Amino acid sequence: GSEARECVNCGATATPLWRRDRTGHYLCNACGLYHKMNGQNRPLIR
Ligand SMILES: [Zn+2]
Repeated sequence: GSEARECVNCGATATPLWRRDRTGHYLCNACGLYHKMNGQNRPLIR
């Protein structure tokens, strides 16, 4: 699978708009919210 992009955080490949950061990643939307206010990386689980 992995058709569209894969959110480096949750793998969400159905986001409305991707966005890379200093690491050039591709979060889906809420996974970057932390880097926006907290600035740190997102924990998540895998
Ligand atoms: Zn995500």
